[PDB]
Amino acid sequence: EGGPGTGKTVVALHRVAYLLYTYRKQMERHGVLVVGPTPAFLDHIGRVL
Amino acid sequence: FPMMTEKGTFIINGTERVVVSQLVRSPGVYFDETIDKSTEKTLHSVKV
Repeated sequence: EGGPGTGKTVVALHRVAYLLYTYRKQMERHGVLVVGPTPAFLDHIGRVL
Repeated sequence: FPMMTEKGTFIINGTERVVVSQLVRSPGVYFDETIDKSTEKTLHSVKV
């Protein structure tokens, strides 16, 4: 939870990428669920993974 | 009690017979992972 103008979205996407890469071997079968008004997070996941 | 001869065999009712060794799973504890038929997930199991 960052305030406005802090760009917490970029940090969140980087954190998601790092976590999904580190634990990829134990998450390629359980899958990942993205919840939100827009799929932008899913867009980044597809872009990098 | 039937007795074994010097050749490693037995005699029963006049016929010569042999008892062959058997390969069996040992009484250990065994862990394994399998693929679920429905969801295709990985399922881990253990049996004693």
